[PDB]
Amino acid sequence: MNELVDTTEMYLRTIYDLEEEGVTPLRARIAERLDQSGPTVSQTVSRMERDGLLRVAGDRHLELTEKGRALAIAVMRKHRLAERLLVDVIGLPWEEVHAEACRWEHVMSEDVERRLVKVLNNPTTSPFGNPIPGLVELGV
Ligand SMILES: [Zn+2]
Ligand SMILES: [Zn+2]
Repeated sequence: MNELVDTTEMYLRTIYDLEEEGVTPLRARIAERLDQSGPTVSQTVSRMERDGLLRVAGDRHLELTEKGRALAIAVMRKHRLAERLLVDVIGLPWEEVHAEACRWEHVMSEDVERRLVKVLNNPTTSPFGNPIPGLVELGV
């Protein structure tokens, strides 16, 4: 746990970020970013390779497989959906929201999200400008 309440989803997510930052998904990054040691991140990656979420191409840079980009895009939609909820509705301070949504993202349901895509006034960008991926594939 530890706010990284779901490693599998965190790894996948962090790559969505590295790609969104316009940077290279180097294991050095995911290890530092998540406070995991290299020997374990590769342990996790190989594991996630054996699960069909990622693929280690020539670049050696971990790549999101259709399943990985799938379980990555949704967690980012949940993440961002909660960010709106916390700011717009709950009113948590704008700077505390991220670390909050960073957790709730692993526990929010598609059923809840839809209610949010509805109840919430603007499900286009999360508070920090970021786009809300998956909307179409959510069912809204
Ligand atoms: Zn955030
Ligand atoms: Zn998280």
